[PDB]
Amino acid sequence: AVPSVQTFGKKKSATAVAHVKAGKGLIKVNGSPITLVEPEILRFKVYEPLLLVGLDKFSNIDIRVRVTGGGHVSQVYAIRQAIAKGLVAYHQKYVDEQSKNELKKAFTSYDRTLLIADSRRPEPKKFGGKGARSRFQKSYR
Amino acid sequence: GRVRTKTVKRASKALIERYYPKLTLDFQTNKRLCDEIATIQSKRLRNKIAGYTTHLMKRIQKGPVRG
Amino acid sequence: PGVSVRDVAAQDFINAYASFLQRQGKLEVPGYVDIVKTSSGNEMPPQDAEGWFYKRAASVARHIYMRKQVGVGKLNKLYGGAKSRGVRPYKHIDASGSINRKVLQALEKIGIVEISPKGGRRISENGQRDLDRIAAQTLEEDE
Amino acid sequence: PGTIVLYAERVQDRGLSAVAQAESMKFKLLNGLAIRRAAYGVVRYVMESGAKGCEVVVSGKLRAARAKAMKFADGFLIHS
Amino acid sequence: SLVVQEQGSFQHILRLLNTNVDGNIKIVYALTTIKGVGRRYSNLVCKKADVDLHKRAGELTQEELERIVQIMQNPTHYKIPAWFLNRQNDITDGKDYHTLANNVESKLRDDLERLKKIRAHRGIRHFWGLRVRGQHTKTTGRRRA
Amino acid sequence: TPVTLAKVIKVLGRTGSRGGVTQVRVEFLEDTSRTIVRNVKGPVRENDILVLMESEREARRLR
Amino acid sequence: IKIRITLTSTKVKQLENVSSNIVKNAEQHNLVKKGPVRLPTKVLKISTRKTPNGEGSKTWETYEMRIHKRYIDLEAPVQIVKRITQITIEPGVDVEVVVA
Amino acid sequence: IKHTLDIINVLTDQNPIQVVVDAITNTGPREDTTRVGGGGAARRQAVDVSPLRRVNQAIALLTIGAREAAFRNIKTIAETLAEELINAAKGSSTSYAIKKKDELERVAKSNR
Amino acid sequence: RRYGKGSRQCRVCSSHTGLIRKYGLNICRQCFREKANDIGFNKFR
Amino acid sequence: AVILDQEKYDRILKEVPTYRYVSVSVLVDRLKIGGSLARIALRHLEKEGIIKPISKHSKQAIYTRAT
RNA sequence: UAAUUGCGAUAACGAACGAGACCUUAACCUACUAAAUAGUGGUGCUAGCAUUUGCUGGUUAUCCACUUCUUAGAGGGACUAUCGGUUUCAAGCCGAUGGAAGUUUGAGGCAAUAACAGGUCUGUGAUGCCCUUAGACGUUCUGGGCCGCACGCGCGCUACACUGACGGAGCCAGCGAGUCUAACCUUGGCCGAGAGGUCUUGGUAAUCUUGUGAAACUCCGUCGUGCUGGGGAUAGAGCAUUGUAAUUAUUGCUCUUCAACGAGGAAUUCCUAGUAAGCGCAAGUCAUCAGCUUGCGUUGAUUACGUCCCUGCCCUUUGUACACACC
RNA sequence: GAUGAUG
Repeated sequence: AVPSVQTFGKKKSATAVAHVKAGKGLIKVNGSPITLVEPEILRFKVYEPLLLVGLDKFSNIDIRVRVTGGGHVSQVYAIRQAIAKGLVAYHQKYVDEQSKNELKKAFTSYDRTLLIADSRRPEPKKFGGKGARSRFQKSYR
Repeated sequence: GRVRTKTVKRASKALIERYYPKLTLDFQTNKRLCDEIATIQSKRLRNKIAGYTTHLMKRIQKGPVRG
Repeated sequence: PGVSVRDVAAQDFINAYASFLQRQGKLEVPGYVDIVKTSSGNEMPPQDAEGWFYKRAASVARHIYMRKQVGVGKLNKLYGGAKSRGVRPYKHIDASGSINRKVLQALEKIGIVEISPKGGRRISENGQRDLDRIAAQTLEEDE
Repeated sequence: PGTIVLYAERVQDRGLSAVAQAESMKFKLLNGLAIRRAAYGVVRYVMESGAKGCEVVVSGKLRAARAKAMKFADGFLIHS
Repeated sequence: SLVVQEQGSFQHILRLLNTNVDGNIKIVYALTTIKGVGRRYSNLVCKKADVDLHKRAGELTQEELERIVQIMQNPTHYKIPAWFLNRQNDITDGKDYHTLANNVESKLRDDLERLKKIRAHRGIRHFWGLRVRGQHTKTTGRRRA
Repeated sequence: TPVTLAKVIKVLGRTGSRGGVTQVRVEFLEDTSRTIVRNVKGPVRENDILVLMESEREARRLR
Repeated sequence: IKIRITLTSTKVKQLENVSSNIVKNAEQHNLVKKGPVRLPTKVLKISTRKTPNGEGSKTWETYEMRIHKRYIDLEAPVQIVKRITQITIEPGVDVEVVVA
Repeated sequence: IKHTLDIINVLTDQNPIQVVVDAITNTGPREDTTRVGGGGAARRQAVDVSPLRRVNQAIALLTIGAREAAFRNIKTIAETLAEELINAAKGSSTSYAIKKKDELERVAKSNR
Repeated sequence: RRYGKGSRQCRVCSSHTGLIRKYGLNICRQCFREKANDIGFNKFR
Repeated sequence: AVILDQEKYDRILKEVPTYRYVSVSVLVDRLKIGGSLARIALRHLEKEGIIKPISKHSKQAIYTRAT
């Protein structure tokens, strides 16, 4: 069977399932090329994993991602983390250890979110206010 | 704060006076002994009890401790 | 290599296709285009009184492509907007059923869409040929 | 008719159910027994059974116009 | 995308229905000064009258202006849907009309007079100058005069 | 006018009625071995370099 | 004979005793089945003011009741289904069976 | 920020980031004051200002000055910040940031 | 009678006011709190 | 001003090229013409090569003098 | 120390409630047991574009296998473990690496003794007393009112515009709910500018509504510092829905009218991170009507890591003519 | 070591 691997990443309610297999450098998000990701301004976030390591490492692989949930911003953080994790899980199974360590070093030294999810989660609202810690205005006269 | 309560200080104290030879300077091993040596009602309390015991073995290594 | 509609930005594709339909002139225009406003939430009629209809047809043609089936309801939701309501706050208000219906009727006649079981419209064989030919044209014009 | 059946079963450990003893007070107080005699009667019966703590509170117009609360207890009880 | 010169025949103001209308304002929103012409009535009138909306109010030729006035004064005559008009099924004639210029205020004084002589609740309320549409007056609308 | 620079070598505890000031000991970058006690407005640690407008003042304290 | 065995309750421990009894009972007969498919729990809610008269600081209270639906598919003869429906009566658990 | 930087390198032919770092380093007030008193009567006192706080207050003055300019003014936000940053690094009194740095220092000196 | 406040009443105290109708309980708010333990509504969080 | 006459038109063609930075606002305050006309002027001068764009963005236009 | 939490001291010794423990909920597991009412891959049939073994899709009556993403059941995990500082050097405090997680890991539920002449006899077929008991204060029926407006107040929603308004395109959540003594959530086709109408259909529910295609948001254009295309209050005219019945317009649609408001005096309220603040959706209420409340997600800063100046809390010492207790 | 009456 064709060599392959699976990984994922999260931020808030966003989840991106990245499927990797030996190939010719295809990289696609939601069936469209990575280049067409939106919103436009945050596109270099999706590119970030490819540049920080070198486009050479991606020439012999195909990556297809599918993202659901969350919002227009948290998704882009899911996508970049699925690409970073997928590449390091592929080197985990089909390439030597020394390469895996070096690749993790490039990502960690730059932005921990490319590998490890963000721990922040929201807090419940409490009665007596409009939000988690805010409260309604009080009056004495 | 990281101040333990008396239900932890005393439980660890009882273990050392009855099981010094078997305890070690290692949390993980002491975690498993407390399951075979004392009946505790939670995973949380069991971790805390064993953790203090490790801390006390370190003290006894450098010299005897009052109490 | 080949090309699919998903290989070209949505804004680029929609502009290119709206021009094409306008030029060929084989799409039906319901006639009251110059009067109505595309959703109750709006407070003025569309600005481009010339080519706003051919623009709507360009979007819906692509929207069927991406998905399996759609309907008048899905399109009322898709193109709905936020009502003002003045002093009182906003709320989502669905779009205009008449427009989104007569665009779907019009598309079948020119042959881009066909009805499908389970209800709702569906991209036809012909529609795929129409939308993909143009796609290669937009990419070729990257100069 | 004939699908629903009613059975009776004598309880286990009569002296350890709050509903049972609470009723016992109600009928004694309706009879005319003094408040203190009755309240400590339930406490004594509950404890000798084996209960690890009992509490009884009787609040109302016990002796005069103003109301108040009385407490009777034995053993130890937890609250949290 | 192009820019062109313009001859000095531009007239800064112009009198339509006896109400001056600014010239430095696009025609779509410049005709709103005439009472009874709102934003969407002008938006429709210009296009039914084949006027380049992109040109300013004073860039319209005289023949164009007379075209707008005629179309606007009998809107149904040029197929302006009946429901655009501001008066429909007139209580005294049965015809549909769109009120312009001074006829707006005059007709309003008419309706309030009709209710007052009828002595119906609405008429009494206006005579007293209070809110008519059922709003609570306990805590609102105090320093109105 | 000129400016002079010194370096914090200790924090001597908060001052001010509402706690908004910090007492610090500084060490002149040039002609070192001169140290003055003065006050700061915001968060301050050791090794921070300050820009004293004037040098010869020394700061009062609550004690 | 194809069957679906939907189970439900408001207390898991009992629901587990009855369900686990079902799989062990069938597996000793070496029937073919789809293991217990555990559906998401559904949680009910009732939020109401604590006060019974409308005075005092505004304070609200929330309640909950939980449902633990399962279902198991079997393929067995009739003579064995007859008793399968009659076994495993446990208070607090409701069981329903659909044939074909 | 994208528009503002592009503007800065058009107007000056110097690295736009360098302008930001220069403007900040020229705006942080070195000397400030606090209220000191007892019983209710209150008088200011002269104090120094920490490194971290010079940056924090520097940015505040820069964005506050740019924002107030953009209000009811034809110039779009991206520009008002561009001209605020250019002047401040120039050490020019026309900048709103530098005006306020001098005002605070002057009051700080009178209360020594 | 076919609708309105008066078409309904608490199944325990016939009170018209406060009735809670979610899940078809049809019990008034004061009565729900007393009976919650027996009905199966417990207090957790 | 809105309607541009030859006096106000030739003025644009003779003074724009020396500007360090030109945009929608710059042309509205250096020479009095509304923002709307400032836009069509920008999209005209560009076509004739007298100004070079740095970046084009819907709500912000950035150009410079041509080289 | 968050703590009457502990180290200890010691005419006291040994105990009990409170705090902690505890329970719920959120964050991790490529480890266990499973799962078309959840997903993924392979193969059959198959559309479109290139064609060398390619890219994107469709197919619920075609099948097979699997469990990273999804549901749970049962478990594992964090104990400040390990390391370096610091204190009679004991409880601990400071920092660092590792780790999903190192402010009690975040958020809650529960929660002591003694009181208040706090709120409720308008929740109760819970009650003492007094009143009333048939031209009733009982029960019900029709018609009004709780909405009445010279003014003063407390919670609030729209705004005072270019960090924008408007018009086309782009296009993404989670918590929930839904038909018996019965009509509920509603897809889809058709009709109408809109509201809405009409014929069918799915769902008593991880199956359908529902990817709840939500709003802010992004992109491209119209507008151009002008009470202005900001704001839509106040009024007129018609068209519809729910209900026996809407007039003192229930609400919704359509055109016309287009006022106060140019950032707000003394005063004063909330808030230390996925928090404030911005934006909307489900639920309660409901035949009809959110500017309310309970939750939910989405975008996501600045400024402390302190103090006893103001307002108050806890412990000791001290004075008192206070005991209704500094009013 | 500003001012601070009263029920």
